[PDB]
Order: sequence, then structure tokens, then C-alpha cells
Amino acid sequence: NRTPRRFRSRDWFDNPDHIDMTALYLERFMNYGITPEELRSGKPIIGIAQTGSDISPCNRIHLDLVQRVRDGIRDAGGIPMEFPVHPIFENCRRPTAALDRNLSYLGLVETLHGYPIDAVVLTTGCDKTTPAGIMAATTVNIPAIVLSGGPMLDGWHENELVGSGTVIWRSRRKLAAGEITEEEFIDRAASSAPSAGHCNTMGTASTMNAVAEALGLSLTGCAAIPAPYRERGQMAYKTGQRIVDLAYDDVKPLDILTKQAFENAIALVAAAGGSTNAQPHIVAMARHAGVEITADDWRAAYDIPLIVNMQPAGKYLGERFHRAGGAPAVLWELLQQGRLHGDVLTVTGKTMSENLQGRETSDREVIFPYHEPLAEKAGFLVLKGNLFDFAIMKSSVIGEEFRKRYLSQPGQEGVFEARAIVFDGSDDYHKRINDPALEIDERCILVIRGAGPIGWPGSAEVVNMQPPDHLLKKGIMSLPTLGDGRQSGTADSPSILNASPESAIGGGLSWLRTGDTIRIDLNTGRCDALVDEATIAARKQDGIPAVPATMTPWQEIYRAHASQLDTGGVLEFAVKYQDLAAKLPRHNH
Amino acid sequence: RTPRRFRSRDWFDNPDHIDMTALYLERFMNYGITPEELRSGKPIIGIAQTGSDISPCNRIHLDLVQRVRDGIRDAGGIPMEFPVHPIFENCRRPTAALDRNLSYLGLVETLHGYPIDAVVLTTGCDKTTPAGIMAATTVNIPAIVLSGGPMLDGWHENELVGSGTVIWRSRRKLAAGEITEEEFIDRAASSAPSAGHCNTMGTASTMNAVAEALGLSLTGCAAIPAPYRERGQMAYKTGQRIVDLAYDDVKPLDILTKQAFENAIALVAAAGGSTNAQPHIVAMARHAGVEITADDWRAAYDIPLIVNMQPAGKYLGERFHRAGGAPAVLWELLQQGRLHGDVLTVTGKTMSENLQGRETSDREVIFPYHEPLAEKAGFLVLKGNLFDFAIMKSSVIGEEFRKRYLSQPGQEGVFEARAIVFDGSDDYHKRINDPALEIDERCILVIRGAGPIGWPGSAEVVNMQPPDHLLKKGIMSLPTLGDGRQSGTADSPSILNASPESAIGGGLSWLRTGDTIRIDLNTGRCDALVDEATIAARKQDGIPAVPATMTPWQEIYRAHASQLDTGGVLEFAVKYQDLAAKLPRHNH
Amino acid sequence: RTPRRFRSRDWFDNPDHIDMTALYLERFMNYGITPEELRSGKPIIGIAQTGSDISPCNRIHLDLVQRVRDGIRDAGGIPMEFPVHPIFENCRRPTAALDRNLSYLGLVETLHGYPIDAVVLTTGCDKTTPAGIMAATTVNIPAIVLSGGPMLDGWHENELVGSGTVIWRSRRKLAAGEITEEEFIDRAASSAPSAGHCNTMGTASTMNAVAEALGLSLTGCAAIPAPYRERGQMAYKTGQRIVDLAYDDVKPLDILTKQAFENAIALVAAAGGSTNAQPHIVAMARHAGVEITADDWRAAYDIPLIVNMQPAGKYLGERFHRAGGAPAVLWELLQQGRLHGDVLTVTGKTMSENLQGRETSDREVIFPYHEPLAEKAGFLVLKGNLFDFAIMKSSVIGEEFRKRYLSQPGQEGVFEARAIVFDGSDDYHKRINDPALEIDERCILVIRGAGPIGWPGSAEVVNMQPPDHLLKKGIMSLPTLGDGRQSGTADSPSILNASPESAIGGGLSWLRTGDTIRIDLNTGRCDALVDEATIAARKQDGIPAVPATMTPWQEIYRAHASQLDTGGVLEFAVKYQDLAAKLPRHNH
Ligand code: FES
Ligand code: FES
Ligand code: FES
Ligand SMILES: [Mg+2]
Ligand SMILES: [Mg+2]
Ligand SMILES: [Mg+2]
Repeated sequence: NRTPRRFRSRDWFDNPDHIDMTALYLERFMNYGITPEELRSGKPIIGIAQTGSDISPCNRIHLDLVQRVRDGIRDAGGIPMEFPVHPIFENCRRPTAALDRNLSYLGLVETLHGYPIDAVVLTTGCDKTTPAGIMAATTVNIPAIVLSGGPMLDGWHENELVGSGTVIWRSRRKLAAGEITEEEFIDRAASSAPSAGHCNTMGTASTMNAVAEALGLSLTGCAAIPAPYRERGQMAYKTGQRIVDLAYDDVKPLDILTKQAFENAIALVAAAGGSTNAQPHIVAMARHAGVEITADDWRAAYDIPLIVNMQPAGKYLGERFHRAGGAPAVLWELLQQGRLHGDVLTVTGKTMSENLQGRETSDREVIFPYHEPLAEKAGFLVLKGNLFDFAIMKSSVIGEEFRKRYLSQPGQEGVFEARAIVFDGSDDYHKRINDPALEIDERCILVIRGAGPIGWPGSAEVVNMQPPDHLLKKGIMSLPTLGDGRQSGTADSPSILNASPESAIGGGLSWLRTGDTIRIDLNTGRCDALVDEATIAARKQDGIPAVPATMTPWQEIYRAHASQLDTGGVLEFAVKYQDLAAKLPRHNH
Repeated sequence: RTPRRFRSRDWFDNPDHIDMTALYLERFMNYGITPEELRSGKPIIGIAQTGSDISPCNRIHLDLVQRVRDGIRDAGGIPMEFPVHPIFENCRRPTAALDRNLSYLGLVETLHGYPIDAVVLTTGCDKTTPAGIMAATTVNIPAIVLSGGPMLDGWHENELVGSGTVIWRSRRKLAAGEITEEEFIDRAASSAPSAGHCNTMGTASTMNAVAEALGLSLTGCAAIPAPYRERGQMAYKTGQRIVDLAYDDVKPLDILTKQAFENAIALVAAAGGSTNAQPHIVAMARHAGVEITADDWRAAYDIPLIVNMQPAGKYLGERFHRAGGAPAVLWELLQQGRLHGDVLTVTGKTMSENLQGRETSDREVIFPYHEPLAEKAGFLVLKGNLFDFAIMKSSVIGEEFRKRYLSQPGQEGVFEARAIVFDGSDDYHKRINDPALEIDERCILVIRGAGPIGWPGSAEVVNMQPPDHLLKKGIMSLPTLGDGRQSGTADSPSILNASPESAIGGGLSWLRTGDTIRIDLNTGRCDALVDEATIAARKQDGIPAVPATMTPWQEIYRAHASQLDTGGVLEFAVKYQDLAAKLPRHNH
Repeated sequence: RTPRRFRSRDWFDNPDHIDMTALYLERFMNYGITPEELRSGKPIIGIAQTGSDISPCNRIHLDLVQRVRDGIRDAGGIPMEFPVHPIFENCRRPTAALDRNLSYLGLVETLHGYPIDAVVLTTGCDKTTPAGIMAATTVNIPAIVLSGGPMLDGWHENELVGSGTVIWRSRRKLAAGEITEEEFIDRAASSAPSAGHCNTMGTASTMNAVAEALGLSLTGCAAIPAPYRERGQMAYKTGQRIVDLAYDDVKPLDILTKQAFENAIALVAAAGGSTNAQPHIVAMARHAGVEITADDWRAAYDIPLIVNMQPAGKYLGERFHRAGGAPAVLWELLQQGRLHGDVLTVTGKTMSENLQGRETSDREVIFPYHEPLAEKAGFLVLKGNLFDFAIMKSSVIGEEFRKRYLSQPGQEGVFEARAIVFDGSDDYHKRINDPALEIDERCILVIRGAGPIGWPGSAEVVNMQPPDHLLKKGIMSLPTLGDGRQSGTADSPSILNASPESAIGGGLSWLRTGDTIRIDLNTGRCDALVDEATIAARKQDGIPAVPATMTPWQEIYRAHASQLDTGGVLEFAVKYQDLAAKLPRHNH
């Protein structure tokens, strides 16, 4: 198995030319008890990028699991080095945690490339830490492997399942409809988080962790294990064993993250009822590995049926999903219908197909068979028009009442027209949504603008807007929704999302006005404002709607270099840098 | 916050011996504690840590302890974590029942010998809960129990698989050749999915509920599964409360009255608890100076089964907790006047006030008293010419068993069985499938030499299964009798804890294979049909052999341990009471 | 290396019991251990953890245990950490001496009753080193000692303050009024500047040096200050080497020969070690089935004082380590043919190959054997009519003491003094300055009722200081005699460990205040000049009283502890040897 190699660590700890610098490098790494024989025996230094902390409750389980990773690395013959990254906690980070993925990315590459690190174990959980980690590891391109934290346990409130995130959106409706009070709202929310781990619905965190499995970047079965199961700590051990293997065999990210691998992830996202936030993230990771993912790569997957019976699209939560076989069971379903490139290489050292043998699900209540699924055409639906060149709609989440109301008229199905109610940001929506002067009814479409990477800044999860109270009290639970921002992966709103280019850089949403008529055609992928070419340029000369001034040093940088979610809201200058571990850096003294 | 003058101050602020105060304070600062911390007069809160790598059922406390410390600090105490002697019931051989008294001795020493004003007793695995309470009673400084909690539900092939109970059910399946040997090892592993203790209503679940029923933990502390966020929140609230108990000076002997033990006896019956609760409750009471007699157990025989949990019922710890846990069970008993609700608890309220609003939320799990899972779920006390005290696990009689033995016409509750006697569990596993014994469905399987003295430490070996050939005919259980114990996770309706045991000359010593036993659950009698003349002839042959004492502690144990009917205590130790009423000598 | 059937496999891989294998395996995985780990056949390495908040001298081990774990894993073993009974010498009352045998009992149970193949014994505070080694020997599985090391140097007003020694020096500065009560407390505080044990050549520093001397720990592991990175590097190395010892089956009884204890006895004398080493070394020897007699102590008497460390000398643990530590001190002993340099050690090499190259690098701290600090530094045994064994701390005889009592031009080393007799230390503090006693420079202060049965657990109360009026006259110390002990940090040339102690009828029971005692350091005699007739008449008046037994463990101790001369062991316990050669029964 193990044929020796001169790891880049050896350029610090056994440098041929400079023996002064070598001694300078060994000296302090021994100040808490590491012996010289450890740092000088030619074992690989395995970094562990720690994401858990008191400020990051979704990832904090990695504070206890890190010990299992250390044990794996040491049994298998490496030397572990745990170190931190910029923290990211989506629930409390303001203005939004989307700001942090790129900032964490920058700091991880500096560390991975700047220290005597050979391979890495990326610890992941909360929404944006999985892409931030993978993005950084590929730019540097040293052998990497993802270790997922896992979701929380099932939450219960009065004998009822209660999913993280989705409990907030359902409780916003019942509090408006006067069916719950302000303390039941807080208490149902608290019941949604019964343990350590990330959101327990199929939101961004469960999606991005299933993605890394589909991408072949973590061991089989890693994504779905709930954080407090001992399975998770066993998995953390085996991941520590595996990463030294990947260091010796020299299996880098750029060997794994081919376009075919990204197409596998795309397929998985759709079959699993995954989050629309997966789209900016999968593109961002693709770009940073020099792969181009286009709007046609998403249309490819639209006709994947929904097969996992998990909130927000379905019924159960992360525990039932993982007991049913989690991501490998979903991938197996797909592989059987030829929707997977089964011959890609994975960090297991086998091929996707080889990994998936035996992974047929064990709970058909939870993971449905491909041919008798839960819903057809569950993939994202990219939409085009005069309002934006690209956006996606959460097809997996169209309710049957929503279907009957808009997508069901006898001659024209999948097509409907609605009256725009436009809001400039989240605060705007909350202040005017119940203003009867706007006379809102069942044939309106709620529109929000200024919530993109530039407008907010960092795109914001504010598109899952709810009907005004008077409509909620009539039983109308959702109206169509559209905006240039995002929504929580836990939303059960069939929104049109991630509209690029956003309003704030002169996308079509900059000139739309309340009372206009929007025409949605889901058969053809088109969404248009019925507003003539002449009126359009009259509005355009009034200028772009206003957006808040820059507030922090990082926001100035972000607003300067961030792309649109079309291409993954990436630091556009940064994609250029590839395989940085090929060249060494200069000595520091 | 009065403040009072805590015994710790005799170490850290003694105005007689200033040299000693300097000597006592010096080293306690060598990891960064400031003098204001130890010299301000805040109480020192000992935390008795039971969790370790070798104690996986209690290891959750390695994490929880930081929540306890935060609560002590918020409330104005100074925490002081220290360990006790490790106990891990599954791997400790010859038996972990040796360890309960050894852990008692050490913990008494630590609490009395050091400047500790009040203790948080972390509990979990079988024996850790009585051992902590016994010790905290003898020293009698303010004390509170913090339970660890069960593991989460175990699943294998979409079936609920319970800690411990899987092993016994797997033993019957492997013998009937229905599962492989790596499948046995497999489903055992499926039953232990997380940190925590046995997720069935075993000894840990029973004993931790008993601590709640005694009044020694905050309401709802017993049942919270170990990995729940709620368990961490409970550990914080408990750290707060122990500081208060230090100031209000609420001590074990203030709480462990005869009524509180009667309440605990009610709950064990209602909850389908382990029969190992019987020795542990008699031990705890003795060390508190309270007498628990066989008639106190008989008083709880007619309490109905209330909780629908393996091994007696269906679900595991997670469902029991979500339906209300121990408070929901105590609420049921309170409504029927089966509880003394006026007793004081460590919450600062009476049991009755703690229980208001605690009616269950899930009647599939915690049945109503008046239409329950089954009636007469209490332990049934048996006596006769083979022992003066044994109990039968009533809550666990199945329908086939009640048909085959308990339903003789005109004579219901009385049956007779032909004894097949084994000396140790090795002897059982060697001759149970020897056809020479010609075992029928009307035999009683008997094991002896497994009590406190015989094994030594009583051993969980009485849940013997039928021979291979009976299991293939659909006979899943014969009646069983022994002077040892069984796992609280057992679903055998055994007659257990037979005192006096065979090794000190109880009736089991002269029983022979072939003898007939007449059991009658109406009279409470269990008697071998052998005439006094033949008994005498047999007695003269001497007592059957038991192994030689093999470690120093076994020798101490064999010399001082009492019989299970009196708690298996160190007999000399129960005379020691309220030790914190007297300060120890200075050490220099 | 060559594979082995470790005893753990009897749990994790049983041939005839797959049910028990599943039951033993399942819960050991509930915090993430994989089946590949517990079934691969790698040895299971116990780590006997002694640190905690209540044990500040050993607390360093809670951060070093990770180093130990990493080394066990780099070497192919599976680490299993677990606690023992906590011991903290400074605060434990009535004495930490009661704990050594208690800790001993629990660790035997743990090592024998669980699947442990080899153990690392973390040590530090006084009693933890003998207690560990005693238990590892009784069970006799491959063992190794990891020492926590002493605290950093203490400075107070630009002066070295040593742990412990600063207390006894301050008690004199307080009666002579040179310091206030609150600078006493700051002075003691300055003595403890970091983690670690006492930084003087007290019992901790002695016993860890004894451990290395016996070949039970790696070369140079003893004197490394706890906060040094050398100490975590040593813990890693120790984790590695214990795996090797497990495969090579290098058991305690292979190492602990009479030749090894003799090497230890030499090192103690040569280093000015604590008198407490004598009962601990005898205790370890007995548990190793080795006899160590008063003659073997005499054989070390004439060894010079080589180490310039408080109490006897000047420096503290830091300078001693920088000078090459116990290796340098053994190297001296080697070249003068005072070691058995070819005994086996847990290093693989023999003691001679261990010390090749270990000559001290600082002759200001470790002196050459032939131009030494002082001569005849070993303990000096004394027989007599007051006791059949005692020892005197020859190493701390100062200039004035030698002049005032040991320098009669006729017969040097003989003197006679008047006995002032106190019954326990409280008697001392309430009468030492009672002027009706007429105490002068020619009195001997005597304390009794302070042995194993008397106190109970021998107490450190013999280093009594002169009355206040003698201290103001410049007399810094008088002869001191007792059946108790004294801190190994004490600079008192006391006569200690008197067996038989008073409380069981030894000579000190009949001796009275005012009697004349004659000591002869040339014959090793100490006698109370009182005639046989007065002795018999005083015995009729009864042994002087002692406090009643107060805790359950005290009753066990008083009923089983031996005398300090035979090691203060539980005498019934030394007959148990090589326990790991028999397996315990299965628990279910
Ligand atoms: S808050 Fe971190 S996963 Fe949703
Ligand atoms: S083994 Fe610890 S509770 Fe059953
Ligand atoms: S107090 Fe622990 S070493 Fe002296
Ligand atoms: Mg999110
Ligand atoms: Mg048990
Ligand atoms: Mg001492």
C-alpha cells in the first residue's frame, strides 16, 4: 500500500539547502510535546480544518469528533494538525452568511498552501462550510476528504415532527392566521433543535453534504449520519485512516472533480428534493476546479423524480433518511436508471458504481422507487426572460393546492399570468405586505429585489415571502414568489430564485414596477414582464433602485469582486488560481 | 445566599491553625484558581464524575460536566470535579456487583476527607446510582443526582432493538439456528447507537427513575436520552440547584424518609422496573437508617404496569421520555392515592407540587392506571423451605407462560415443576443440552452459587433459556429460579435474589435435580417437596462448592457483604450515619 | 512483532461464547470506536488516570494523557483511559495515608476485571506511585510508570521557596514573630507556581525517582518539571514503549527483584529522599513477594548525600532535572559499585546501558560520590525497648544539631534527653508552650497515637518544632521521636515510623513525660531508661486512648493495616500474586 514519498512538509522539516531554516521550522511545533521523531520520520502532516465552535453550533460536534479523526490518522501512519477557519453560522450571521463563504475560502487556501500541510480533512456541516472547504482545497489541490457533521435528531412538538427551518416558515403563517401565539412560536422553534448537528430537514446543509458524497469527496454513507450517532464517530475514524492513503497515492481534488462528478451531484440534488442554494455552490466549486457548469446542465436534471420523503418537500427528517440508506441509497436508484456516471473515481479508491453495490434502500416509506416516485419533474427549472437571464424554481416543493390554482387551467397548463407586487428588500416587504392599499389577491406574484450578491450585499434568504394576512385567513397558503435573492434550503415555497443579473447591477428586475403583469411558462422555461420595449427604457432612465451603503471592510471587497449567482457568487479574480500546491512558496527568513 | 459557614472553611479559612490554612490553600491554586475563589466563602461543590473510556454508559458526563460547572458558577459556588471507582456493568468480570460497595467506600472517603460542601452525583450505568446515593447519605452533605440518560432507539431491519434484551432474544434465535454468529454480534451493535446507558427499562433506567421518585433529582431528570440537548440543559439547572441546596442545607437524610422509599417502590412496580432495584433500594434505605421489609414490597404487588417499554412492553427510552418520562408515571400513581405527595424533594417543592401538569402526552406509551398494560406488575415476594426471601418479576409473564403454568383449573396460580439444578452458569451451558436430563416443558431451571458470597458478588445468570430442542417446539421459556440475579433487561419471569443463598446454607444448597417445586403466587410460597428427614440426610453431605476468593477485594467482600434481601451492603457500614456532623483531624 | 493472544481477546473474541463476545463488544463502541479496533487483536492499553480538579499535583496528566494515547496508537495499541481513587496529600483528612491501600484495591479490580492487556500508571502526588505499582504487581500484566513531574521553581522576595519546606520554615518564623499571618499564606502560595507535585525532594520527588530506579519507567522520566515540553515528549515515548512491553510480555514480577529494590534503597539515601519511601518500598516489595528487612536499610546508611536539593540541600526540582536528574544520581552510584547495573528495565536495556553517558552536567547540584555534600546520609535504623524498628532522617542533620547532641568528646553519636510526650498533634499545639513543662535544649519531643491504627493511617505530625522560648534563644530544633511520620519536605532529623506504634501496645504506650531516653547512633539503639518494674506497672494502667473509628473504610483499615515497618499494607492482600494468570468468570 505505502510507498514512501517526499511530501511538501519535508521542505520545512528536512530542507536540503537551508538547515538553519529547518531548525527554525521544527523548533516551535514541539512546544506542546510533539517529538522530533514525529516531525522528521517522513510521515505526512494531515491538516484537520476545524469548523466547530461555540459560535457555530451546527458544526460544533466536530469538537468531539476531531479526536476520532486524529485516531484514524495515527493508526494509519500520519501526523494530525488541527487548525481553524473563519467561523460560519448561517442562522445568526448578519447581514447574511453568504458573505462568509468566500472569506473563509481565502483563509483556508492561505493556511493549506502556507504551512507544511500534505493532506487535509475538511470538517463540514452548516450550509456554507462544505463549499467553502472544497473550494479552498481544490485551489491548492492537495489530497482532501470531507467529513460531515450530520443533522440533528428528529424534533417533536405535541407528537408531531418539526423540522429545523421549516418550522419557522410554517409558524410565520400560523402566527399571522392567529392560530399560535408568540411563545408557541419560540417553543416550536426550540423543539426543532433537539441535539447537536445541522438542520435536520433536506436544506442546504443536508444537500451540500449529500453533494460531497455524490461528488466522490467523502466516504460512502458519510453525508446522512445524524451527528449524535456513534456511526458518526466511527465514520470520523475511518475518514482519518483514509486521508493518509489519499496522501500516499496522491489523489488530489482535481483528479476527482471532473465535469462528470458534478453531473452526478446535480442529479442527486434533484432526486433528493435538495436546496436551491446547491446551485450557486455547485457552480462555485466547479469553476474553482476549472469546470464549466451551464444552464443546460441544470435542464438536464429537471425530469428527475423526487424520491426522498423528507421535509420540506416531504414528510420525514434526517434520522429516517439515514436509516433508509441516506445518500448512497438515492444514488443507487439513479445509477440503476443510467442517470449516473458510475465509472468516476472517488476518495474511497473505488468507482461510484463500485461504491453503490448493495445500497438499495431499506425503507420504501422514505426513499421511493424511481419508477413509482413521490412527484415527477423534481429538478430545478431554469427560467429565462426579459427580467433575468437565469433563475431557478423549486419544482420539488410545488404544493397540490398551488398546482390547482395556477398551473392547472384547461387550455394553458404550466402557464399563468400574475400581477407583480414589488418590494425593495426584506424590511420593505414586512412594512407594506399587509397594507390594503395594494389590494393583493390570489392572482398576484410577490417580488423582492436588491437581495443579490451586490445589493444586500451577499445574497440573502428572503424570497420565501408569505401571502398577506387576509389571504392566509382565507386558507390561501402561498402565492407565487420571485426575487434576485435566495431562500432557506428549508423553504417549502416554489419560488423563482437566484435571478441573475440582480436588480442592483441593472438586471431586468431593476425596472419592474408593482401592477405589471408577469407571465410564467413552465413548459418552455420562460418568465416575462408584459411591458413594451418603449416603457422599459423610460423606467431604465430613472435608474437602478437604491441599495444600502457598504458597511464593513469585507463588504467593500466582496461587492468589488463577487460574481452573480449565475456563476456561483465567486471571487471572480480568484478562479484564475489553480493547483497552487505545484509551486512552493519562498522561505520566510 | 445567607451566607452560612460551610465545612470547607475549616480548610480554607481556619483562624486557629493559620499554618494549615496556608498548607490547604497552596496547591489548589496550581492550575489557576484565584485566592478570592477559595477564600470568599462560596460553597465548594464536588462533582462526582463517573464517566470514562472504560465507562461508556456514563461517558456522556465527560461532556455534561462543563454544563454542571457553568450552573454552579452562575449560582455562586465553586465546582470541584473528582472521579470515583469505575463501573461498567457489561464488561466487568466476575460481576459489577462487586464494585458498588467498593465505589461507596471511596466516595465516602472523598466527601468526608476533603473540603466539599455539597456534591453533584453523576449517574448512569447500573450500579453507579445506588453507590452515589449510599455514599452521599452516609456523609450527609447536600447532594443531588444528575442522570446521564439512555442511548437513542436502536433499529435493525426496521425493528426496535433494545440494549440487553437483544442479547437474550438473540440467544434463543441462535440456538434455533435462525441467525448466524456474526449476525448475533451485528444486532447487538445495532442496539447501542449513541452515548448513554441501556435504552430499555433495565437497571439504569429503573434506578435513575428511582432517584427521581426518591426526590433526589430535578423533575424529569431520569428519562432524557443522553444525547438530547435537554440533557445538557438539565445538567446546567442541576448545577444551579446544588448551590441552593448548600445554602438551604437540604441533606440526604432530610429527604430519604420511609415515605420517599415507599414512593420509589410504587414507581418500580408501575414502570416494569428491574428486580435489581430491590437490593439497591434496601441498601439505600439501610444507609439512611430506614427499614424496608418484605411487606413493603408486597404492598406494591397490586400496582399495574403503566409504561409500555421493553422488556415488559414495546418501546425504548426515547418514547418513554417524549411521553413524559418518570413524572408522567408518578402523576398516574399520585392520582390514585398511591403516592405520598407531601414529601420534600431537592426541587424545593413537594412531590405533589412537582407533579402538577405532568400527565402523559402519549397514551400508547404510558397507559392509564385504570385500564393499564397489565395488573399486578409489582414484584411478588416468595418464601419457603428453599429461601426466606425471593422476588418474581411479575410484569414480564407472557401469555404462553400464563397459559402453561398459571392457569391450572380450580387451582389458578399454583403449579409444580421438576427442578434441574446447576452450580454456576458454566454448568448450565455445559449440561442444558445433555439429553440425559430429559427436560420437558414442566421443568424449572434452577441455578445456585451465584449470590453475594457464592460467585462472589451476585451474578446475572438466572435468565436461563430452555434447551435447544424445546426452543424448536415453540417453548420460549421455562420457569427459572436462582440465588443470583438477572439483567434488568431480561424478559424472563424469574424468581430471583434468593436469600439466604446456597453458599451460606440456604435451602438451594440441598436441592437436587428431580425434586419437585410447588410455586403458588396466591400464598407467596415456593417450596421443594422433600421431607425434613431427607433434607437432613442431604445437609450432611455439605454445601456445594463455590470458587476460591481470587482478589483482595473479593476477600473483604465475602467477609462483610449481606444477603440480597438486606441490600447486599457491607454489614458493618450501615451503622455509620451523618458523618459530616463531625470534622476529621488535621493531617499535619 | 510476533502475534499474541492477549487476555482482552477473552472478552472481544471468545471461542465458546459468542453471546458474551457480542455483549462485551457492543457498548464499547457507543462513543465511536470501530469494530476493526476491538477485534484486530491489538493490545488494549489501560491508562490509570490520577489527575483531576481535586488532585492538583497529578492534574498535569489530563493534558499529557493525549500524548500517551498518541504514542500507544503510533505503536499499534488501543488506549483505554480510566480513573483510580483520588489522592491529594495536602488536603486529605485525617491523612492521605488511608488512601494508598484503598486506591490499591480499586485498581486491582479494574486491571483484573476488564479486558486490559497492559497499563500505563500515571503518578505524581506522594501515594499514587506506590499505589499504582502495588496494584500493577498484584495483577502482574505489563506495566510502566509515567511521572507528572515537579512544579517549577518557587520564588518569594528573590528567594527559592520549596513546596512543603516553606511551611515548616514559616511555622518557626511565626512563633518568633518575624512574619505576619498573611505573608505566611503568600509565602506558601509563592511555593506553588505551576502544575506538578512538590518541587523539593519530598515523597513525590522521591517515589518517582524510586520508580525510575526500579526500572519501572523510562530513563530520565522522574525529574522533568510538569510544564516542560520534555514531559509531554516523555509521555509519548511512554505510550509507545508500553505497547512493546505488552507484546514482549515484560511483567512487573520480571523487573521487581530484590536487586531492583536494593537499587531503589541506594538511590533514596543518595538523593536525601523522604523517610516515607521506607514504608512504600517495603509495601511494593511485599506485593512483589520480596522480603525487605531492616538490614537492607542498614546497608544503605553509609551512602553519601549527592543531591543539593531542599530539604537537605539548596536547590529545587528544576535544577535537579537540568543536572541529569535521577539518571545522574544513579550513574554516581554505579561507578562506585553500589548498583546492580545489569538488572532489567522497562527500556529493554539494562540499568547500566541506561546510564551510559548520564554523568551530571552540573556539579553545583549533583555532587561527586567522593567529594560529596555529606556522609552517612542513608536512613539509620534504631531498635530499642520503645519500638522494634524506627528510622532517622540522617540526611537533614544540621550543623547545630550535630554539635548540641551528637558531639560528646567521649562518645560521639550518643546522647540522653528528657521525654516530653504528646498524644496526637492537638495535644502538642495546646501544651508545647505550657511553661509548666520546663522544656529546655536537653528535651526530646515525643508524639504517639499516630500510627496506622492510632490516627488512623500514619500521620505526618512528628516534625514538631521547639517551644517559642527556645526558638527565640536561637535553638532551631530539638530531637523528635514518634510512631507517626513527617512530610518528606521536612528538614527535621526526626526518628520516625516507630513500629509497633503505641496504639497496639508498643513501648511508647508506657513511656511518660520526664523519662530519660538514650539514643546511640553507633549501635542503632534507642532506650527509655526505666526499669522493668515500672514498665509492668504502667502497662496495667492501659494503652493511651485514640479516636474511635469514624468512616467505614477506616474500620476496614484499622482491622487489616500492618505496621509501617512491614509497609503499612493490608496484610491479607500480599498473599495474592500473579492474578492475571487466572481468568475471572463471565458476568452473564
Ligand atoms: S443553521 Fe447551520 S445548518 Fe441551518
Ligand atoms: S451496561 Fe451500562 S447500563 Fe447496562
Ligand atoms: S501535595 Fe501532592 S505532592 Fe505534596
Ligand atoms: Mg442557508
Ligand atoms: Mg446489570
Ligand atoms: Mg506526604
